[PDB]
Amino acid sequence: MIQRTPKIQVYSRHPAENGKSNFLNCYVSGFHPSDIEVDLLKNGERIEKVEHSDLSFSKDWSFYLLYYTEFTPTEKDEYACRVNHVTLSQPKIVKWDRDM
Amino acid sequence: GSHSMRYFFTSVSRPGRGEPRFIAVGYVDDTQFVRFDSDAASQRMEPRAPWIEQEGPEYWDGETRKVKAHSQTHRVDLGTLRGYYNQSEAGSHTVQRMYGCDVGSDWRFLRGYHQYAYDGKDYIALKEDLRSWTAADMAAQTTKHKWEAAHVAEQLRAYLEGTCVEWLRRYLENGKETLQRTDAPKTHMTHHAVSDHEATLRCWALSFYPAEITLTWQRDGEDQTQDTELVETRPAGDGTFQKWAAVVVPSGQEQRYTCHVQHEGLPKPLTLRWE
Amino acid sequence: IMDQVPFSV
Repeated sequence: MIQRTPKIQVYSRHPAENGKSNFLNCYVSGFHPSDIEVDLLKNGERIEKVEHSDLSFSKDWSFYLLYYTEFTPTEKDEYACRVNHVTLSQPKIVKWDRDM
Repeated sequence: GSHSMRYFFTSVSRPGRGEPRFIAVGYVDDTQFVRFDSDAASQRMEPRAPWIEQEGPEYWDGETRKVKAHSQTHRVDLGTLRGYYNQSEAGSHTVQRMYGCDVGSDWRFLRGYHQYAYDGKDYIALKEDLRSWTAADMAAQTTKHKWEAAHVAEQLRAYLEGTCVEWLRRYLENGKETLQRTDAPKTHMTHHAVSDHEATLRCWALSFYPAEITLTWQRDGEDQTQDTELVETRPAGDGTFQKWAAVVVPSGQEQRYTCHVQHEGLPKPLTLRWE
Repeated sequence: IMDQVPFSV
């Protein structure tokens, strides 16, 4: 059966500024099948109020989802997205890097 | 100035955990405006854009009935496909369907489409003339025979040429301010050393709509396509999109490298430079 | 608006 690995991107809606409310996004795209586990992490712990978009797919049939939460960036707090999928032999963690 | 309306439908079997999961979404261009999810509490087709909210209760009741009817057909299909491919009961399978229409900048019909996939690959699709089918394998030829005997393409053509583009028109006008806008990308490049002899140059485009955009790196004017990392265009969450492309370059050679951005909201394509 | 009920495969 076809399987396609999620391309995972973690990023803020607006340019991050310590002390200013923003949104943290985990966008996962290009995957198949549609069963996927995605979590936003703060200092390694799962964030609980996380919303996500309705399942949709691209021209090539692969699926995409956006996970997101309101957050306020600080110098100390670290953010990440943890994803599990049949193509990933272990859960994969991508860290938010605000300086790209 | 060109537009599209498209509906996307996904159904996934979960044998021994009940009925197949069913999700339907509709988009005008890159803006979602409706959804249905089989597992949600409401059991209703629901609005996902402010401009669709003005539709009356006949709209909502009708689309709810139609989408639940699509759900049932996919539930049947999952059964039928297992038979066509002699597959077992204890594996999850996926059916996907998408259809819709495109119109030009003058809002006249360009193209129609209606296609189906099983387990992530093409199964059957209406051809460009909307009168015939492309079947991807032998099982899909069986569907083709059944759909030709049932004159399915003719009913579909009537929708894609008439109804589809009538409603797309209506939506484009009700949703004028958000659907007929163009937000040009706000662009810049970043520079970061990865060691004392190389640097990452990254070309950024932010806050743009629609999502279509090209970003490319040149070195002394020649494309660096095989050396470029280009990410998937991603939603900001607020209705606009973001994209970046990066190259890793020897330090000292930055001024040979330019980033080029093409987008429909730019008066001219931009060239960004390191000098 | 969506099309009417799709024909089974």
